[PDB]
Amino acid sequence: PVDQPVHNYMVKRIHKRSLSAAFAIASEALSLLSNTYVDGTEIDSSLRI
Amino acid sequence: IPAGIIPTGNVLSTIEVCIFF
Amino acid sequence: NTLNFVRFLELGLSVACICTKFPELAYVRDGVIQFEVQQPMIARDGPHP
Repeated sequence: PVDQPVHNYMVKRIHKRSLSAAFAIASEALSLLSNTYVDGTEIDSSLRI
Repeated sequence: IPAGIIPTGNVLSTIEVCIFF
Repeated sequence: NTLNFVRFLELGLSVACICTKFPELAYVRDGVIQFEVQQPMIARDGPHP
């Protein structure tokens, strides 16, 4: 019987699954982010070490 | 923070601890 | 006879250990030794608890 030069095109649906990645600690930031080029003159050696 | 020209491989230096006087 | 004598290095013995020498002694009993990191973690979860 009948048989044709046939074709196949295409219409759609697709998925996804919400994020981040980890660690979490305390208040260093400001806790000594108050300085930055005057105060703290002498001896925080091992501090920045 | 200053941590940005910063390791791109096997970071190869030393390791700290403390001889208690 | 002489108790059997050819030397320190003739088969296979030195990795029970590794080393560091320790000559100057006279100060410790149960002191320290360290490292400063920990063991792999978190980017498979949900938005996990």
